[PDB]
Amino acid sequence: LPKAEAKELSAFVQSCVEYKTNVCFTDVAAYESNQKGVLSSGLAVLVGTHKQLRDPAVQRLPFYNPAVAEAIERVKEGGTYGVLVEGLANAAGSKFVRVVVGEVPTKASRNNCPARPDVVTALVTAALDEVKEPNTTVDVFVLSNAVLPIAAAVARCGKHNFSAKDGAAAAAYNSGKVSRLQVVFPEPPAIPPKDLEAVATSTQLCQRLVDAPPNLLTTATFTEIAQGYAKALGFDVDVICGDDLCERGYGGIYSVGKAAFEAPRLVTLLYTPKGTPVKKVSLVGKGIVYMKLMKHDMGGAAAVFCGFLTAVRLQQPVQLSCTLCLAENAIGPKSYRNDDIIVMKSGKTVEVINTDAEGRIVLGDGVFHATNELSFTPDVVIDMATLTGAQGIATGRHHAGLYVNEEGAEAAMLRAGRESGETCFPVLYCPEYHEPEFKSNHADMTNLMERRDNAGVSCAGYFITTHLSPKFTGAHIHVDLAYPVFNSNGATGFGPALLTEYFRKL
Amino acid sequence: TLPKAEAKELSAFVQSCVEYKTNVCFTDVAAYESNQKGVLSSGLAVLVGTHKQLRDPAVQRLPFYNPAVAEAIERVKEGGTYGVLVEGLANAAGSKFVRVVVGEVPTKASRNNCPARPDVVTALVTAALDEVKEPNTTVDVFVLSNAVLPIAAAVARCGKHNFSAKDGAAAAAYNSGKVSRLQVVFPEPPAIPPKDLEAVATSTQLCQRLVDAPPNLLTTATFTEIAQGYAKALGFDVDVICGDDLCERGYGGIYSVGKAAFEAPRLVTLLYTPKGTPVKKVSLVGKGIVYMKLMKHDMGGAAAVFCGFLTAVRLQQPVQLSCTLCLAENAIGPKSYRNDDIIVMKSGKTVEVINTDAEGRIVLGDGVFHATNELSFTPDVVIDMATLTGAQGIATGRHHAGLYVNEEGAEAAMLRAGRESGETCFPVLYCPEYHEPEFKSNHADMTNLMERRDNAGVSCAGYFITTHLSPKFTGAHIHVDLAYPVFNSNGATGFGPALLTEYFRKL
Amino acid sequence: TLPKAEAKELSAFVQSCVEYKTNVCFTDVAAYESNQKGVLSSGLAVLVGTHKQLRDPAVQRLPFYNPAVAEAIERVKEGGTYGVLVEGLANAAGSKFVRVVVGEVPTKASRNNCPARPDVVTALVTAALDEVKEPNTTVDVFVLSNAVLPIAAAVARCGKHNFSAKDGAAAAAYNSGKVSRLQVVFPEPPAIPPKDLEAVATSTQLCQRLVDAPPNLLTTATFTEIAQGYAKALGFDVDVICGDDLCERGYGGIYSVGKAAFEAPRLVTLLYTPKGTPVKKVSLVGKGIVYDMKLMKHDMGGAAAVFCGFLTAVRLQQPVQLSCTLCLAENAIGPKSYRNDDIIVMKSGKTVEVINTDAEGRIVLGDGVFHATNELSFTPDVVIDMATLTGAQGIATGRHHAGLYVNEEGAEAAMLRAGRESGETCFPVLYCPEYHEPEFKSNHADMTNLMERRDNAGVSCAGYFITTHLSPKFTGAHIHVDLAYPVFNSNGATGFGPALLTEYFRKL
Amino acid sequence: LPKAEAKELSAFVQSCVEYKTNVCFTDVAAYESNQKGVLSSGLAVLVGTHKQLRDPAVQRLPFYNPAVAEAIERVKEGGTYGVLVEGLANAAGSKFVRVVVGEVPTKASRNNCPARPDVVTALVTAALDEVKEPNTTVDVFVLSNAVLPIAAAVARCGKHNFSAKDGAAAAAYNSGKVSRLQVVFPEPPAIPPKDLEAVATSTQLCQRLVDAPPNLLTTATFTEIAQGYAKALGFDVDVICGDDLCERGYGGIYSVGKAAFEAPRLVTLLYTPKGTPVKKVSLVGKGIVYMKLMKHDMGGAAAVFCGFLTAVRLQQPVQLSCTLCLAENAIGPKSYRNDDIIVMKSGKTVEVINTDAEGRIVLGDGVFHATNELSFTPDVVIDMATLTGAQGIATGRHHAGLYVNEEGAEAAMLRAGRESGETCFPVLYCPEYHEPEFKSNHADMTNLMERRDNAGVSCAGYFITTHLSPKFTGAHIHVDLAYPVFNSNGATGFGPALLTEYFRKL
Repeated sequence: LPKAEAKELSAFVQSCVEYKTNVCFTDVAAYESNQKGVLSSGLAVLVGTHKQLRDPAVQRLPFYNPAVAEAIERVKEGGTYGVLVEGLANAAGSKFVRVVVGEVPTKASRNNCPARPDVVTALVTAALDEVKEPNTTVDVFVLSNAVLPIAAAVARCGKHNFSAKDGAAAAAYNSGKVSRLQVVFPEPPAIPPKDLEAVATSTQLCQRLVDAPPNLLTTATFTEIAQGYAKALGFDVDVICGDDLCERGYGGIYSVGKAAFEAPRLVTLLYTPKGTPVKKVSLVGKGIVYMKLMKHDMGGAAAVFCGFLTAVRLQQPVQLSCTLCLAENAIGPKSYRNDDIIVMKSGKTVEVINTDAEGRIVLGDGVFHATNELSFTPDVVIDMATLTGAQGIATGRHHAGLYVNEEGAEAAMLRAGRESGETCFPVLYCPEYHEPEFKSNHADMTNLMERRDNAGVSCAGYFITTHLSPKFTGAHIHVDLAYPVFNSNGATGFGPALLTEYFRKL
Repeated sequence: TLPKAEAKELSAFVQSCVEYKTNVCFTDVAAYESNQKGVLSSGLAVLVGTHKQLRDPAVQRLPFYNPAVAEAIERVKEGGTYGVLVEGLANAAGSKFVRVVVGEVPTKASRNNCPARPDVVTALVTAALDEVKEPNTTVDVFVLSNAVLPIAAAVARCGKHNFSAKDGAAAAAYNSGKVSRLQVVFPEPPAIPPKDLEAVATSTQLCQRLVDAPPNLLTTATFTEIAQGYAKALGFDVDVICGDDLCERGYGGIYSVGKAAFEAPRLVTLLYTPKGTPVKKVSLVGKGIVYMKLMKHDMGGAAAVFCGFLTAVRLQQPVQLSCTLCLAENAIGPKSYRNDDIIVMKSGKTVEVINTDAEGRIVLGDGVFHATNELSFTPDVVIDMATLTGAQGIATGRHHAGLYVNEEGAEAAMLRAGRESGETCFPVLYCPEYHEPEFKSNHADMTNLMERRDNAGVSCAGYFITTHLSPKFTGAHIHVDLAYPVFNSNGATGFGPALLTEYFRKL
Repeated sequence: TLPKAEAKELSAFVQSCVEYKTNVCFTDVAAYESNQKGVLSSGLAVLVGTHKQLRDPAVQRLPFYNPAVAEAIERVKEGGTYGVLVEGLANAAGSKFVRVVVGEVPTKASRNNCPARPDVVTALVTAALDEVKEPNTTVDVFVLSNAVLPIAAAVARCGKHNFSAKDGAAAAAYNSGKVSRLQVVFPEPPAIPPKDLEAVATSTQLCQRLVDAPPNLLTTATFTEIAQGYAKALGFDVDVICGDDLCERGYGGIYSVGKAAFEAPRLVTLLYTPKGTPVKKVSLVGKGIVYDMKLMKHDMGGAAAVFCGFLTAVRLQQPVQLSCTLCLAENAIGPKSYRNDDIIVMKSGKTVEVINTDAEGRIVLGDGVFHATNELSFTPDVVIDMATLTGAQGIATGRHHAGLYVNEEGAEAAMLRAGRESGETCFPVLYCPEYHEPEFKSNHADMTNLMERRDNAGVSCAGYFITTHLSPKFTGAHIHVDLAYPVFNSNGATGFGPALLTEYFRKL
Repeated sequence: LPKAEAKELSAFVQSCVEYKTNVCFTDVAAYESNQKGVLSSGLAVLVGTHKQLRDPAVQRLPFYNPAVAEAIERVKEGGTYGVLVEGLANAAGSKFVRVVVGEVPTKASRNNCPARPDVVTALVTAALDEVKEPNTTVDVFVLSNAVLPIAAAVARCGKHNFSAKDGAAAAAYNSGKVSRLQVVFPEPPAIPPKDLEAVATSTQLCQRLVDAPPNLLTTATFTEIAQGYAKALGFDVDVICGDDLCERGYGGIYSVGKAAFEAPRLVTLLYTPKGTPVKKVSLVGKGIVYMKLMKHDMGGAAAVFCGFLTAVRLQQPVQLSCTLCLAENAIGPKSYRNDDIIVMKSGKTVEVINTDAEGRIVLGDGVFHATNELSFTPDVVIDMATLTGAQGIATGRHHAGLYVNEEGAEAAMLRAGRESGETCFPVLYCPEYHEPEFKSNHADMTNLMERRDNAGVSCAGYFITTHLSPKFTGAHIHVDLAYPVFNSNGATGFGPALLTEYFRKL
């Protein structure tokens, strides 16, 4: 409401709408041709496996010398090792060039991405810590040709584009500490550079949205951001807002977000490709403003949003909806209480046993909307949410939990996680055992399982499935990504690339 | 050591376990018409099947059928029971009336469940038996499913338990006098012979008995004596590494955990070699600790492997087997293992004891090293079973044991066995590269407890155990966390043995 | 629009505070013999001193002395009281008996304590006053110590509190009718004049009133009105930055904390410039939060302390140039409220990641100290911030000693000296910024508002947080006073703080 | 009791009794003279302040070259920066020498050591993480002349001498991962090298004792260790053991340790210097075997023990006793309970309100013993213990809390902390306010304060003072070092060097 808050929020919106990646992509031969051996700056990174680093091709790289060779002997698996090279030609004027070597492990379980982009990210992040002038371009030579996972890994790495440090609040929270990164693959990448940029951009935008505090990213600013992208890329945007949610029967999302300063919203984005589509897919994302899980609770909405943008920018031949379930879970006079009975959009009634379990209610309305109210009926519904603490206990910090009603779709999403690096793992799909945990005396169901130690991740997924439209007969993929959205440095931008890869193999 | 009255009681308990015979027998409709000539075994009869099965024309031809039973079939609810009286129906007891209880089994079954839904079968029969006046009757249980293994275990599990301390049963070696003899009547002669199904049911019930038993009756000593009793009776080998020998021979894990207790810790290994050439060499390792209300059923894993072993011997399955019971009493005392102890495990690796609550995995570490390094053979497959983590319930729930497995193939096979047997399982994340860092220790090779509890808890405990496998072992390792599936609100379920029996069948 | 009845009540409460006059006066034995000619003020008299002081020949010469009083002196316990009746002793109330209560003060006093032990003095007089008959009486309190400032504050603190809502006092603007007038009688004419000691005692008791008062009476609005009332009455300046102006003018800390409340947050700055050339330029900053374990009851302690210390300075015309900035905000649960994970742009320009909304006090103070050190007509030589800030304070320095986090040995020593002299004792906590700073690492903001590890000098770290928001224009001594526990005891507020400041100002 | 446990314990005892430091000390000129410019190995460390690193003297060091200069520019404050130097002469046969530069801050509060040995330790630790082979000697060039604090700082740093990793349990838990470190000061050190070695040795032994788990360091093995040092250095040792404690009236330590497998012990060591002593000092140390504080609970006993050893080895002119209060706090049939009333050795009775507060009881007997039962009466009593969680809340992780009955002794111990780097800070000394917290209905006192938020560190100190002998009229210094004894790598060996420096300035 105050003039100063509004100026700040508009500026934040614009920063998101206009966000451009700091990463570019090329290959060794094209690099020799365009830069003619002259390093982009006083810092260069070389990243690969023990074996890859020893390949004869490496000796032919423009920064190679006997010190770099020694760096390769001395570096530890999963570690870095830096050397100075005197009088190596570079576009900055630097008497020395720093070359940081990083060794990626080859060890990778059957549930992991063989290229180990998790370590790639860590290695580059460590290398960039030795940067003191930030307005430079750092050449990152990677010896893997797994272009999609490497792109997302590098996009994720280092200092984040969202920052409030050292006066950055006056610059719309755009960090001035980020380095431009030029990724140099060995071979011309199987996915074109402009496309990889789009992927990286989405990873970073997703990261931005999740890193952003709730006083900047609100249900209102998120909506404005979506609208900005809709006008810029020419897709459709529908907004069902505040008291319209109540009037139109969306009792779940309405009751959850009803007491807040900013009104709850169901924001649906529509993309129809030029051709005949390979699949019709609906994305549903949870975005709550309220355990330091709460910091990253936009993860799901941000993920589906950014996955959607990538699909539009790459013109993927998938017909897509993206429904953002946006609500501010506020303590107030008009707020939903324990013991409220809600009439969901699906027509089913929900006894609110516990107000802490709001996410699934909001998602219930979301998935019903996606499966019942759009101009098409999807073949696949993917819901993504930072939903349960149980997720971490079950599948851990690197693997999102999958609750899926069909072996085939589950396998495909697992495959995509392994290819993209945004790994997943299944949780028990057994509705006959989940259902009884929601018995209610007076409503069709409760919102919270009676016993917390009876497949917690699965049960939350089950709840959501009860609100799918009868008109939907396809594959439903529930993605609990409570933990994979973040690490000790903040948001990871997990989700979008998983989706992009999933879409590619339809 | 012990008072004369305690020792008499413990011997009698040992004998009750060693001599335990199942209350269940198995036949089929045609054999039943032949042997009983339409006369019911008693004043109660149970009919159990799916909505469709119950409506099959064969059902009308059953000896207890009448228009009231037909009405029962119309009125019964899915997953429920409905009982009717039939006047003057011939029966070997009594009995002016016969009670016929109809139970409807659902057909709904997810891809991770057993299609026959033996979970409901158990519940239905349990409910029906609640209307029994007199015990020491035989109740005919007519089942319409031909899934004989899962039904056998399901009926074995059901109803009143053979272990009891109620109404003076303590003076009868804790053998319940409230159990009914049950005669299961399949539609067709069973694909697995009756004597074999009895063996399976017996193991389910013995396992149940061992887990139901309180820790003042089932001790590291009485469990060992029970194993020895079975060894003498069925002719298999038994090795016992006991107390201070554990320390001298380098088993620092199990030694330090159980060292302060009244009864000494023990590593009890059983050996079975079949007559022929074996299809596989398998080693079973089971955790058996005496210490929220998970602790009541903390013998679940040791009991499971023990009873699975017994079934293999009784059925003469063509598998070469070891069964190592890791038995220790986790006691508070003067000589006890503390927080911050560093233990030298049998594997040679050192373990920093961050938390004494996480003892189960240490004990198992010694167990799996023993099995993979110290026996007359090297196993192709190691299966460890334990009631290990609360996380298991959160992850896979109350009906599915969590599987941490190092090989897709073995995992798929054990899942298949769970689905066939009814003792269902589900996988947890196998990703050692991410589990390992959770056990970083300043001074030892590893800690015994993960730094962060919310990073795949079931998996990490499994990982810990794998670090103690012998380098000689290059096969499939299956870790089974069955903390919750071993029990329900009625006590022990006897989960585990039948899973193993079915897994062994399809090797 | 509050209801008509609430507004009447609140105006009356404001007036009670603005017009508050102490119940204590001060004289000496010789001036007493001269004015009262041996006639006791009333049917109760108190005699308070050390084991040795009580036995001094001067004592026998006091007008209430008799052999029963002597026997009281023998029988009384250290730290205890012992009362005797004296029949027919002359007194102005026309009472058949006079009650004489003797109290023995210990001489034991550690190097970190006030040697006069005013803590016990307070307790002794409190006990004595429990035997009071009539409520309109003056009770002569004969003290055998000449430590006038600490004794003045000790007596001001003692007994029944001027704030009361018992027995219909709500209809009398919460002015207790159970308080006795107290006449303190020193052995020698006091080194500080009586009219000055009255001003001290008044500030102690006003501070006590402000802290005792519940949050439905003392609000950000009524506290501001009270300050304004004192400004019109004593002729000092008052600046008020209020509500949405706080946001517009960049005070993001105090604005975000108090933003969802019924009553708007306020930064209230008072200005006093003495007639002469000042010995020091000092800025006081005080935290005053209303929440919307039982530390919360007394959470105005810091704002009240600095406010009352300021008033004493104006009334005594101390030669110090003073600002007093009250950081007033209601921490309310609501639709428009600041959340966990918010990033705030402080007035200092530094950004703060709100890890925990419970740690609001330091944020509000951050804006306060920046305002004081950057936005005023002068730049202070010394900044003193006072707050009921951490539970850690009690664990570290205890119930009687406020924790000092100070950037300069000299200023610390002086404030300690003032505590020991005034009786409002302090003790230092670790000053080590190089070790405090890493506890506030934030991924996205300049700092968090809460230390990563609670067991790494908790009182110090909160102090450190506050220092990060000092203006670069400031190069002087900063004294952070964590008084979470010394502001109260089992009877309510203690009025701790003002007298400490007054004594600190005296020795500049 | 088993043969294998006893073999292991004897070997552990021996490892402690015979422990020799891995650190040696010299200076630049003596180094040029002995090594003639040839580095000790393939790794060299240079550590100093921003200003010190830029001094002209630095360019004259044998490893200097333009890459090292560039390292000096690029390094961050509190950080390290490593470069390879090709073909620099070194005694190992190494084609390259790694030179790691570390920048020490000059920022230091009035309560800190100006040389910032805390950062020195961290810098050297980081540098040694790049060591290829162990059993090399690493030259550590320091630009500070604060020899005592640098000595302890380097002693503390890197991989610890106690280890159970990778088969070290079969080598009496002597790590094989440690490097020999040669510290090279600019000027010949004001304290001789052999003396600095004794200091470093004590720091590391103390570290060893505290790192050691309770199944290795027991009341019995610690006693055997003390006895081993007594035979070797020729000082006296008195042991009051088990049921003798009860018979001789030590009811505190007896009742605490009475139920354990190993008997409680009061172990007193006696050292009398050749001359007339400058002071008579009694050390008392708490050593309990029993939430992540419990790991390092020998800290106090280990500290006084090792401080004592340094005094004997340096022949400091101080008459010393060192009383180790050793007890195993066990759950058992014969154990001390809540609500027990104990008759302390001092004659005062203690109501055991809470068994968790055992440390102070044990110390009460210790200080009475020291002040009443020895051949001399001390002028100063110093008790050291890992006593309260409150300590961390009050004075933090780097500063031990001092509860002292005399301004002069307090100031001197603070001065020693600042000089030695083993920093301290005072807690409130106010007995008139501590005493009432211990009111007991039936005993002279309770063992635990009624209110936990009334100067917790101070109150525990007060309790201990009540058991001082009336014969004693000197300075009492209580040192609560619950937190400074450890960091994320284990024990710090905090305490001994503080004492040594304190003794130097008497």
